[PDB]
Amino acid sequence: YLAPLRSDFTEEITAPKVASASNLVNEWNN
Amino acid sequence: AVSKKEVLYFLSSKDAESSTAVKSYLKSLYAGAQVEATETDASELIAQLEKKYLSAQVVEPGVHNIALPLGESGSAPVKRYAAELFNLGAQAGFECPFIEVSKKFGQETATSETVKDVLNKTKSYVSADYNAALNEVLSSVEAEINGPVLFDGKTEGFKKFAAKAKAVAVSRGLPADTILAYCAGSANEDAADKVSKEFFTWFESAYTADAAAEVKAIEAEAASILDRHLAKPVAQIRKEQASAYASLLKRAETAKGAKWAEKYLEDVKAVQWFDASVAEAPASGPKVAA
Amino acid sequence: CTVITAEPLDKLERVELTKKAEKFVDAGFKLVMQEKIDKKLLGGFVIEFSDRRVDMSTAKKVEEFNNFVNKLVLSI
Amino acid sequence: ADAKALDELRKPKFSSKYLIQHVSQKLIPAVK
Amino acid sequence: ENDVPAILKEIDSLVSREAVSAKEVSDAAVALTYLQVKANRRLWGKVLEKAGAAQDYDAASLTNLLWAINTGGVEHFKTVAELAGPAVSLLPSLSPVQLSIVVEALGGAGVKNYELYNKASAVVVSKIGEFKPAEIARVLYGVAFGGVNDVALAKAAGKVFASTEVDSRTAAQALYALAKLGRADKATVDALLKSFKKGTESASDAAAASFALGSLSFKAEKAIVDALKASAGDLAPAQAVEAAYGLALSGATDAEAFKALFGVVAPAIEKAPDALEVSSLAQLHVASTISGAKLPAAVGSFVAKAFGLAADAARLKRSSAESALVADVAAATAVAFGAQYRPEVASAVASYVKTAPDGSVLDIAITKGDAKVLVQAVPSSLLTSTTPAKPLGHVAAYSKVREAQGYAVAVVPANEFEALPDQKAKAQYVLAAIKKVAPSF
Amino acid sequence: LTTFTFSGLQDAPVAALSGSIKLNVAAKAGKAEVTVAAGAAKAATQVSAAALRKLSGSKISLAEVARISVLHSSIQNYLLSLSNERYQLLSQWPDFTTMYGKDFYYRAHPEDLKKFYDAADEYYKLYETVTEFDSLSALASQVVPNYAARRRSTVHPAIGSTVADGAFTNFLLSKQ
Repeated sequence: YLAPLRSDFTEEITAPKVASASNLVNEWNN
Repeated sequence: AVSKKEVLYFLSSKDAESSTAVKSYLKSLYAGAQVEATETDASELIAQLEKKYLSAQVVEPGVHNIALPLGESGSAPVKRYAAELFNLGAQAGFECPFIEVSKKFGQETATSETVKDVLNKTKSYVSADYNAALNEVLSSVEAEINGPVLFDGKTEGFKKFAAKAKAVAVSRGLPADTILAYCAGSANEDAADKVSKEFFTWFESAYTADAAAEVKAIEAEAASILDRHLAKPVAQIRKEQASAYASLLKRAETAKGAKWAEKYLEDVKAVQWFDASVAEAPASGPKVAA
Repeated sequence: CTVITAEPLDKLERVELTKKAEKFVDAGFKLVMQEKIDKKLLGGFVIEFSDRRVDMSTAKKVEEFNNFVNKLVLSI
Repeated sequence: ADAKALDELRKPKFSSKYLIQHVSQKLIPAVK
Repeated sequence: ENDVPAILKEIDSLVSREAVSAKEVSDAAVALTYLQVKANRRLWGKVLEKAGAAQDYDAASLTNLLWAINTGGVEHFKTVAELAGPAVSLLPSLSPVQLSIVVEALGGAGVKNYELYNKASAVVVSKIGEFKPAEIARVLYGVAFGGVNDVALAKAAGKVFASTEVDSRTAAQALYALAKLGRADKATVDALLKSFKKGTESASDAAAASFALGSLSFKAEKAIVDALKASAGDLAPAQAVEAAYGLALSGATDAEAFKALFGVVAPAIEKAPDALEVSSLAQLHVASTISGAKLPAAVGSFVAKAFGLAADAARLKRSSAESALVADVAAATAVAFGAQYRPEVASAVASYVKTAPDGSVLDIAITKGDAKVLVQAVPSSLLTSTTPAKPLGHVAAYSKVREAQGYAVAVVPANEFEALPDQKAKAQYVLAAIKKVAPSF
Repeated sequence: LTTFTFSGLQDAPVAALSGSIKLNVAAKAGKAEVTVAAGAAKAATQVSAAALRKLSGSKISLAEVARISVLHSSIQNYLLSLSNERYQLLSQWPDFTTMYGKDFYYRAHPEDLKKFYDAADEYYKLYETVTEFDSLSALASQVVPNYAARRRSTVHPAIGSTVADGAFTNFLLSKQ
């Protein structure tokens, strides 16, 4: 449950990179 | 042990471990203790460095107390989330995000005289889809003039560049006239309020689309993480998570004497207490002293 | 010599600047302190002797500041 | 023991705050 | 046949099931505020959990719930700011009494929702005659504390407070809304001040009236102070602090009123020193210094140290169009004291930043031997939003507590600092402002 | 909440809406005789006009007790609501245990029977891994540091593309 502590800052202001939909619903329906 | 500049940031903070340190400090000042002299030195580079590394100490307990509106339908929890981020930024010392990114723009390109180096030095702080749509307009004005169009305001080339850039800005979807008439000010309070209400309507939609985009990124990451996790058999999952938990324990267990190491291990003891306290009576929640 | 600054020089600023630049000559030599203007410097001065240079400007100061910060934070 | 406190239980647990405190304590005197 | 804990147990078992809808949530919360159950936190937490979970909402249940959240004194910003979905989606269905209740109870929690406040203000100013003065006072309170600087609703409220007559509580509410809005309009505050004549039925009305007059810097009223002095045991210490701060900002000479105001606060600080905010302890030190009424031994020095802490915290978290103003005013002060070139100006600016005796840092503090002066910049946040644009009461508060430290505060406000052409004219104004306080500099 | 609220016995709810809890008041001149019934327990007391005003004097300030954090618990709640959407389509899996008999063994092709037993073992793998619910609290910490370092901005935590683009129009289109 515990996570790696990071100490870094984000200087740029970017769009948050919406990742792709995985195929798990299609694969389990198959 | 607060260091008299850390405690000055936690006075308006509202989270737990900062306010408890302030309460211990104020009970120290109740028992006849002197307050340290606030240091009037350390010229503006160290001042903004201490501000940058001290507002992070108010933001980082504050982000982990703000629940994401994941999987929610409606713009009301997205507005709750963006409003809690606004109150967190105001507690940590930041101003309005519009004012703060305008200050970052004025701090970035204060010594640039062409529009092209304004677009090349404010590159990170704007989106690529907007920087390209400004770079093509700048290239078209460069084709019209064949001279570097200067960023003055009295130069006419900047005026005929801005007359296209306003159309670029409204075609992106944001009303540049409402923003400019807000941030320039108006004559009477009625025609100032008439544009203040419309700028706050745009600004509300702006930060709401920002928080909604962040939540859609976290939702896509959670779906990808789960769909990569549900493809594994259970023994692989259990050995991977025991390996990750043990390695990240020992990464804090080797380093000893620091504050984050003992805080990490005190947090693991508090998590194990939470599991025990929910084990003792599970239909009533954890035991809180009341 | 050649001095390049951010602003037109002031008549106490100039006396302090020619007072500082006489340290860098390694003799009892004179110096025709020249003046130039560059707004890319955020203040300060760059004394160019055509074989020596000091950069007590604010631009290299904040560059060295950011570099020492970014070098220190990756080692802590 | 059991029934700790509320203000001790309002702490966000594995937030950083102390890597930030460690860097701000080992950077600010050394940059000064 | 009349028991509180058994019906608390049944209301606890009501909201602890799985599928409680909106109406049982609302009536559970309403029954909890009518039974005054601040001592039980977890049952209130169950009620707010199921208040966040319930997805249907009619107008009456959302209104009853937000009324219960408001008069119950319970804040949880997540479930209250998430209740605004039913507030924007059920906005045409609301009766104006229920509209007043939802806008007030969402304004009190600091809910930042501009679509809700714009659509409530458009409804009020488009049909104003369908609203009682209490209703426009509550909607003004809600839009004032919701981060909207809505001045059209302030004018439409000032019209109805000009024509009609209000109660004591209604006027105190609208005064508190105009005091956070920063209005100081005599044609509205003077129209609401004639309601505090037949007596204030509760002390909190007089406390918010005194605070609104202090933070708008009008006057004392000679009847709000006495209605507040006959009832200064009812208030929580963070309420009596703000009452005494608004009274000392308004020039009050009643020694017995300040004695009754401090008689709840100072034993509360002596029981728990930390229970009040540091901004509130600063308000208490301001009220103790301007009025001159006494506190116990471990309270007056303690809140002096806390005022030093709060002035420092107001220095660190500046608006950075205020730090530019402090740089500008310190440059003009170093020019006016004699410096015609940049290095003298810069060294004198860096040497005007002497520190105060309580521990704080003063920006522009000059000491010519035995005479001290102070120059303080008043940027835009401490200026009134109307056309005179006089400084607010916190300016005079900081001035009157610095003046009792051995200083002479010369106010330099940015409405009268920005309209000048150059640093010589700004030096002239800062020099005329220092000479107007103490001409020995 | 604020420090001065103004609610109580004035445009107040005077009657219940649910049949599960029955409240009723007596709206008199100043005071109020309430009567509230929630099942077999009854309460009928009296609140004064200055008794609801002092209710908002001490603040409740409801704050959450979480296992790790409210952020981590919200992410984990979303991961569980995704595991439920997978589990609802593992619930519609056709019952293969009805075809385990030897009157389907010896009737079917050998390769199709091997395929069928592989499909049943695949269902057991999918079902045993979609109900490993205690792994969600470790998956939710793989979303926490990237998000929390996104909010550790040098500009503002609530910053994004749209606000910075609007202020870039305001910066650019004003002079210099």
